[PDB]
Amino acid sequence: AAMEQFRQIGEVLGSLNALMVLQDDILINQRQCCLLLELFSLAFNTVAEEIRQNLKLEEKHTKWRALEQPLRELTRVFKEGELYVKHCMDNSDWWGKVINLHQNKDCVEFHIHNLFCYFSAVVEAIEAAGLDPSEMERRRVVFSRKYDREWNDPKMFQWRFGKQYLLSRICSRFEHSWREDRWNLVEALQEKRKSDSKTEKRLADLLLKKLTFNGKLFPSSILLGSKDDLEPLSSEISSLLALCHSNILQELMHKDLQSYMKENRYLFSIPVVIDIMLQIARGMEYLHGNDIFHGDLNPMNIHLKERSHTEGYFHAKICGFGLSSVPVIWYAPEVLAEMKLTHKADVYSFAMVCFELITGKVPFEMTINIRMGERPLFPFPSPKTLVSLIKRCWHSEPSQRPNFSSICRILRYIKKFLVVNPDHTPLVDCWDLEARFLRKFPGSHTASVNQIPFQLTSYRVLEKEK
Amino acid sequence: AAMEQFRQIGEVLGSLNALMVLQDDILINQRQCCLLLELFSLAFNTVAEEIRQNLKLEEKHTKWRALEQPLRELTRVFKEGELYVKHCMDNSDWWGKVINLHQNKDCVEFHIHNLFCYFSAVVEAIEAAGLDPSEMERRRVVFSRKYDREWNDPKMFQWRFGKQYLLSRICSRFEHSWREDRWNLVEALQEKRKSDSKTEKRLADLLLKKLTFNGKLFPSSILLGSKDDLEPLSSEISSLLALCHSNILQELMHKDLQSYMKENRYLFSIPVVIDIMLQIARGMEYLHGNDIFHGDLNPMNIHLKERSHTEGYFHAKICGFGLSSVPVIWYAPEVLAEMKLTHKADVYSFAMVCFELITGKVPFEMTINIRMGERPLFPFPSPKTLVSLIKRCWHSEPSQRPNFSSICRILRYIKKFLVVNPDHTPLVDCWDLEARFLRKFPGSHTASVNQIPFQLTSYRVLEKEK
Amino acid sequence: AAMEQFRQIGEVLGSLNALMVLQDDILINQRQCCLLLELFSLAFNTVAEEIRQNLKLEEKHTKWRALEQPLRELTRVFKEGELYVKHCMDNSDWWGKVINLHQNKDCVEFHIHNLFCYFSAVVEAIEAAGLDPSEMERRRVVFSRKYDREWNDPKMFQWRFGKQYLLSRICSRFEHSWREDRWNLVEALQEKRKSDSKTEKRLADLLLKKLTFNGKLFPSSILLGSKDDLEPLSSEISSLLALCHSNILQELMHKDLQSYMKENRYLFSIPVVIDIMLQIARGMEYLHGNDIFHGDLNPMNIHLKERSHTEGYFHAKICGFGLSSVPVIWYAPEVLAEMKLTHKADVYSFAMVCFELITGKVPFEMTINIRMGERPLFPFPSPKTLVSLIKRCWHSEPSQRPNFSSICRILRYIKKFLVVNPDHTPLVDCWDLEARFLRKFPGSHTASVNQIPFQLTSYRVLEKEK
Amino acid sequence: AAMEQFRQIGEVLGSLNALMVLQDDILINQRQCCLLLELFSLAFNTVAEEIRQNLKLEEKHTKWRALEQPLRELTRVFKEGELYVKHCMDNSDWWGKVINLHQNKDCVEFHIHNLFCYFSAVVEAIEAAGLDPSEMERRRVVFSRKYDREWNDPKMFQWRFGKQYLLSRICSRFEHSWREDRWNLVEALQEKRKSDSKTEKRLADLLLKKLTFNGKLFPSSILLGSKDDLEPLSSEISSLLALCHSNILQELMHKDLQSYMKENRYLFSIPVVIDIMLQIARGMEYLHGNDIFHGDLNPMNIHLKERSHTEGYFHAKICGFGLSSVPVIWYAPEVLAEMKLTHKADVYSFAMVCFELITGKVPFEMTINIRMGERPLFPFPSPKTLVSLIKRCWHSEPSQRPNFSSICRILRYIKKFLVVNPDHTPLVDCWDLEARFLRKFPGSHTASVNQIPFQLTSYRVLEKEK
Repeated sequence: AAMEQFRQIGEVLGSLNALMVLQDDILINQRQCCLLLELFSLAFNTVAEEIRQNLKLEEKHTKWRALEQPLRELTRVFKEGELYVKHCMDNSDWWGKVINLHQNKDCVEFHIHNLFCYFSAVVEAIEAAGLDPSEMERRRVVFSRKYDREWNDPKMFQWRFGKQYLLSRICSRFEHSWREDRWNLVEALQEKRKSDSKTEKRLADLLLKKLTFNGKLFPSSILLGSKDDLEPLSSEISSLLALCHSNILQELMHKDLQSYMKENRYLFSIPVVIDIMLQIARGMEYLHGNDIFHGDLNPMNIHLKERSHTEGYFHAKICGFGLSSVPVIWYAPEVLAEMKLTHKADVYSFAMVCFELITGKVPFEMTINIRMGERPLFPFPSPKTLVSLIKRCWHSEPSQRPNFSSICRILRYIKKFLVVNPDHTPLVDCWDLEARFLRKFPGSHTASVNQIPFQLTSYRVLEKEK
Repeated sequence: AAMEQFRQIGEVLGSLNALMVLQDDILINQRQCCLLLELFSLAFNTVAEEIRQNLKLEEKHTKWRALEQPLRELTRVFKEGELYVKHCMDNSDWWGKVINLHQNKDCVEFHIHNLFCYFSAVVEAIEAAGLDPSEMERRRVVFSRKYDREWNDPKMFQWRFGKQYLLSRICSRFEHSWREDRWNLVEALQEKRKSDSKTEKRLADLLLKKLTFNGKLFPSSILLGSKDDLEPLSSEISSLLALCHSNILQELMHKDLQSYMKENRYLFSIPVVIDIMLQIARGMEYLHGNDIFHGDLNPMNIHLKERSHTEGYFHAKICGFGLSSVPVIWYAPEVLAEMKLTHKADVYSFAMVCFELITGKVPFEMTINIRMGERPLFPFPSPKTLVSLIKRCWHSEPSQRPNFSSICRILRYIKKFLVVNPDHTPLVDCWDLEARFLRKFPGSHTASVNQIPFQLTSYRVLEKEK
Repeated sequence: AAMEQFRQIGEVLGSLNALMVLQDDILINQRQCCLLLELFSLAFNTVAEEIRQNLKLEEKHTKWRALEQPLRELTRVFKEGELYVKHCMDNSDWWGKVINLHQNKDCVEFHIHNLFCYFSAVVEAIEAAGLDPSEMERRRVVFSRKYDREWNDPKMFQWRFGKQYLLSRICSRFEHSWREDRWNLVEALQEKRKSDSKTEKRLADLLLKKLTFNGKLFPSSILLGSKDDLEPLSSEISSLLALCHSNILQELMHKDLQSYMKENRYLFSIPVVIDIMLQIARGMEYLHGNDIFHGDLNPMNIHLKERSHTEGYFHAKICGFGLSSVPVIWYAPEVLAEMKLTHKADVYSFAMVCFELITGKVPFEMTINIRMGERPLFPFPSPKTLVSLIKRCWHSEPSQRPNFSSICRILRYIKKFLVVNPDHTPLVDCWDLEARFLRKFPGSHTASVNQIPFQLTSYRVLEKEK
Repeated sequence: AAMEQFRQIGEVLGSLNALMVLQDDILINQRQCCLLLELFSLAFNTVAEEIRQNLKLEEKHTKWRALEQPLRELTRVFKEGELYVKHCMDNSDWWGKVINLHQNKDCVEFHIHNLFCYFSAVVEAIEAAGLDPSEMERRRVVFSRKYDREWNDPKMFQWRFGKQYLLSRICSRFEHSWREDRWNLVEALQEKRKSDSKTEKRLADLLLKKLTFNGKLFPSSILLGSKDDLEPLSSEISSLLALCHSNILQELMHKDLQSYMKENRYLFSIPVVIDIMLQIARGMEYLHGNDIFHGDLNPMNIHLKERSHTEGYFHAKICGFGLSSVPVIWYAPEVLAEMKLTHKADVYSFAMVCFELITGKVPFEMTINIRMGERPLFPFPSPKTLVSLIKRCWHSEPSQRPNFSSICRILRYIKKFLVVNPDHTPLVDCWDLEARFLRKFPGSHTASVNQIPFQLTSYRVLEKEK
């Protein structure tokens, strides 16, 4: 039930607030998770406010039916966030907790990332207008002018709708949180190491130095080894230690993708297939945030996991990109020419990975044909939206295949469209719309979460213009 | 789990707040239920604050175990309150909703009554002290002085602990709420009747007049009669219309007690038996709040119900007290002398009713013996606390049996003691303690909910003195 | 200084809040003045917010210069409100305080009335745009579309700008405040009269009955008479007791107008002249709110006063309208025909009164000429805006002269225009603009303060269309 | 007037809040001054709350007279704080503003230091009890038990009164503020230097490095010299750069003391004399916070200033302590033995300085006599409290003269006593009381502002025991 789903948001947010009110016991977050609490409270309050202002609270079972899917996805993301706060509140091996936790976590930004990617289902809250016969027209034209061509700009948007889509002037707050946690952590570490009163202190010093290169000093971590790096060269390749993102195994992957594939008979919905694609992308171009190139990408290198209380949703990272010291059908066509670590080239692998996910079948029932450009074809059952995006990347020229920034946002747009329509036409081929946003407005090596409300809207605006 | 129970409070309160944020659609409350939301938020916030201040958030599974039962009862009462808010938010027969709802409801005060009767399980939050060895003594003596003999006074208490036990200077707020609802209601009724545009309006006028005697004008209520008052005399007996309390069927009783008895083999725990007793008392002396005397009380006149999401708890009212126009073993011994509507006499019936509830067996396997004073005796299995209270009332002299005020509060004290100790000695015979509070401090025709924090504490103070 | 004026708002509001935090001692308001505190805090917070959002806090002395006059008038009204709260907080003759105070006060609504009439100098806060050269155009066109022809509607406005111009859904809150004060008052009166323990109680009963006709029972008010009603007939003429407004002497007028005139050599600025006119109008048509007609209006019947900390501003009421039991140059031309208590006729007197105020000279250096329609002419020094309004009313036909509703709002529009422009062309003759608002939208026996934001805006919108 | 003084607090706090609501324009504070706003709002709210709870708002002119002096001093400190926020909000030479401002400012902690030193005039708010005759005794004994001997402990106090004397668990908040300002500053500096687009950037790099030793690189600061360090040795003596306190000229002293003396005929009240003493002490032992010893102290080295809107109050620093590369009557008696940079020795100079301040006359109308121990004697007019403290320090043994920690707090106790009693016996010689606090509880190289509520109370407790 629609309104009932809202009460679920209330329940989850109350749970979060109850857990958080006993705050000062945390020694890692309480400056990250506090941001989560504030953002979630703001989101709930603003969706409640806009409901109260633009709906009428009598037709609880007749003319709210459109609200179901978006609010359900919202309870999912809220639940996901609360569970992260829980795992950060656990009392389990404080030292191992420090290690596993944020030196390089950013799970808070990942969660708010999903929150943003789905909050733009405020477009639902706008379906209340669709009592008074003349009024309906007023609301329609109001929203129409809210979607006018002259409204496409970071400044103009961020000023005319900042408070409707959660953007304050606390856009820069996220980074301050990412910082004060660090200093509380090092203060606690110094307190521990100098107020020690075996070998725990030694780690602290090694650990404290990292937050102050490549320490990697001692086997002091005796490393009691369960089931399952050769020379002191390429030391500078240890920067890896400064590539933090919740889509990159900085610690351990539960299982990989190719493993999860061969016994997969469909387990991936268009609504987890698209997601499984995005967590890669959202995480991919952060590599280019330091210009590092994965080079070889394969389902043997994408470590998925389980999303807890979700309908099969998984959080995936990417492993093996680092470590450049030591079948080819997963290589790029241009990297067939060895007879190739272009930023552009990696898309062929990304596309190739998605090729499996959609179909669930590995490419081919030949290498020379790949250079020519002939490519395997997906089945009739596969949907129109997914197929168009992969094929465009599929083209042989390396420049004509789109970068990750040019491919992440368009995926998340598909997400918003799906969440808006539980049933099943897609608007248009997605690629054409992106070019517009890419075409003029563009001119961005890395993108942060603040841009999501704008990017999501621009397509809504751009799409109307056609 | 203790802390887990708290998260349940968070969930319930979030549910309530989500339902309430869509407020203005209500046409009966939104000045009563708003009081509920404010009080519940204050209760949650203050228990959270005192937890954060007097506990330490690491021993989540070791030294909080004492918190379980009180917080569980708290989630019960919170749940009960949310469900009332729901029933008031329902969209079902707005006119019948107006009738059934508050002209004489007071369900808000009944709910806050239970909330007060159980919040004094803040004494649990004081068990955190029972890390630092010297500190434990400090907290013990602090609480000891919090329980000093020189602290027994409405003013001194209400000033030195008002904010710890929820009492503001919004003690008088409750009545203002009970009022503004009325005026919003009559304003909506006038709007409806004068903006009518069959016979709905006629009711309004009759209904509006009541809130402006005995209208009872017409059979305009055609009264489509399901399964199942003789002359125009004793018109003044219609005051009944001004006796409002959520423990008195002002509209219909689902089932009575004697009905629920004969097939009852125990269904009543000491923790619902005591409660079933109290809802009577809490509701009994409100009759004396207008000096009306029930006279004849029998399980054939106590209409119990179901408490929804509770462990068999029921909300009961009293029916047949009014209507004075038209076996004796349920009569008082002094009203054996007919060969008798004393306020004192009714206790014999109340006691007699409780006599069944404890034992579950009707008195006797004789009337002359009752005048003499011989009385039936309860079995060995029955607990010590319940037996002492009934027997004292049982005594033949009508003056030596205690009034309802003198018997309600002592029952609720047993409630607090039980909630504090899930296992199973009782402190002392309860009657001795009441006499002390009754003995000097007393000097009270009616009592309101504000007095509950004080009354509950006084026994804790009085009991220590012994 | 512009920003400095804002700090003055801060100072005044802090003063108000400090006085109000010691609230419960008040026995008349604390439900009226509390509304004042809430409204003023909201006004300050929202002007601060919109400043922070649409200005840049560096050009504190260069590009804020336009903000001076509106914010200065704002500190005036805030100061006026605080002083009212003071007079209500005074400890002076609690009984006389009750009498003089709200049985029929409405000073709270009068204050918020001025607050609304001047807050629409938010148009100033919009002058910040007038750093980035392209941006200025964006803000200009944004505001332009904020002033589009398709935006003229109570619903559409009250929904699309309610929070920018203070209108909540607490528009109806004002009346609830006007009510709960009454009931706190009667509760205190009952407490006093029944807990009396000479003749003070007798008044209470007489006073309590009025709030429960024409009591006017006894000379119990011995009436110790200072310097300075004949028979028991026309009893029904005592309704006067139900005509409450802060522009009508319900208790005593310090001085009248004609008195203040002959020695007045200009004391009335266009900015107090217009105001002196409005307080009449705002107060005039409330008479028609019960259809009562003043009939004869003269500067010998307008009791002005002093506005405390203001630049000569005065609060005026109207006396002698009631009492219908027992030179003509102040009579209407049609009431020359006696050889006449039309609602329309009174305008001639109102206009005639304004005729003095502008010029400061009584009409004429003749009665037959007045019937013909010849009228005295104001001097060249008098401004264009004031002259156009009086002359239109001046016309002989009684129907073609505008009603008070049709003349109050247009005056207050002149107020907003003046406050917006300290220097000195007027936009257009004011009368033409009103006809538009009057022409279709109209279809209003009485108007309340909630309509002011809309009415003020409509002219801004209507004026652009021309 | 007492209550009127409160309204002044309201005015000042409103001024502060109005200035602060336009926050993000600040590029130095907005993490320091924000702490000021929060603390001041908390202080105002809590004094208002305790007034409302323990006073009665009718005797506004009779039984509040005791509140005058403490609340007046409070408006002073609030005003002082607002003016600091102003100077930090000024738009004057952003670069010079950065230099002069907090690299080593701590003015926020200095202001809150005065706020704490005077808030313990909450003891006034306790004078309301001194209507009901029996009640007065209740309040007296309540406060008595609030001052029981068993209550002397950091934990017990900080837990049983933390919220009454402003101490949260935001005691550690102060340091976080002192930090985030730094990082916002370096972020803005990096933004400026890398987005430069003459020689301003060079400074930034030098400046940025300091916040990352002794740079002191270039005369790039051309140093346009007004009216009015020899070799590259003792480089390590540049630590001075890490000795930050608002009582130590880190930049320029307006005037010194000896200058201000010879024409001073009294200008120093016991209420600015004591203060002038304290700002030294509060600032003195921070030198021992890095063990540095001033060695030679003279009115030729104490640079006083003007306290703006205060009654002659001045903020003084200490200059010349650093720079150890290159009449004796101001030297310590033991440093007469040269025929001496003890931490103990400096007191003789401090005492000697105070000796002037009290009397206003330099010591003597002889050196050999000083070794013997004969000392100049102050006049009969000088008060008893000041004389006892200086004389004890005056004793010849260097160990028997008290350290700064042992002498700062006792001075501030005199402050509280004076503020509590505008008229004029002192309680006892102050020195005896300190020994008690010093005697057991002590066991503190440096003390921070958090300790002030406790230290101030302990004397109140200790003094009662006698």
